[PDB]
Amino acid sequence: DDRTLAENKERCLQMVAAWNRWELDGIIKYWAPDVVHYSEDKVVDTDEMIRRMEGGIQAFPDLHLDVKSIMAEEDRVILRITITATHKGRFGDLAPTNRKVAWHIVEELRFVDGKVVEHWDVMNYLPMLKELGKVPADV
Amino acid sequence: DDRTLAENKERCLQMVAAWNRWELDGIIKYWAPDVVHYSEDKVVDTDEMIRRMEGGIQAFPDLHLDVKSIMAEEDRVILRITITATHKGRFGDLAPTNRKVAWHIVEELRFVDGKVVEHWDVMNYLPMLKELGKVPADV
Repeated sequence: DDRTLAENKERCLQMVAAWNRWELDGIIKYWAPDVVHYSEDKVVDTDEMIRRMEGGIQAFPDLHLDVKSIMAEEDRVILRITITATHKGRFGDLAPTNRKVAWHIVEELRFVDGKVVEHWDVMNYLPMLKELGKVPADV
Repeated sequence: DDRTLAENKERCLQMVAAWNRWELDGIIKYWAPDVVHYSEDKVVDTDEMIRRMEGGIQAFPDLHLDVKSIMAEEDRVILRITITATHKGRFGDLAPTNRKVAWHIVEELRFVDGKVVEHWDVMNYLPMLKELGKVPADV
């Protein structure tokens, strides 16, 4: 059990290191073939999920995951993460602004036999949308 | 230690039930007098944090906290929560639309001797802003 918590946490920290080296392979290798992704209490198709990830790296090619807290109980792990980056790539049809941006995410992962079978996210990207002029500054 | 995790979880579920009857006293009584609130990696003054909570209830007087997951390790607890409500009170720039809204929050709480000494939140209210048309539907 203590062993289980520690090894699941070490897997999440490999996945963070993979994001930080910008190689989605180091992330996706930990996913079960039938992994389920949830965002906003809806299923996200795995293909859609990988396109979101590739889209993010492209817009924010220097992105860095700062793990503020990590927690494990039973087969789940939870990370509270602050992301910092520069807007150096296209972000949808928005041409690079080279502005420094930061936003906040929580990822909940469920492991069976060291594979991610379920993944839930809560992403606050409002601070980044504001800095890029994609939303009004007062919302 | 297993007993601490179980008691800290129950305190958090009692706070969620106080939100759900809109009685902020049933939340605040679990806080240390010198509790520190963090939002987007910024310290929020405790009395400010309460005015923010009062503001939410006024804009959304039927708001309901649905706990999707709860986890505990050491002296901390994390809750992943879906909020639902009707827009019946004025909301910043906007007058009541009576539209049903949903958004998503993660709360992380640190307890010493059964009192909250530290509180971090990550709130995605982008879905609610879209529903009230305060931001483009596509953003």
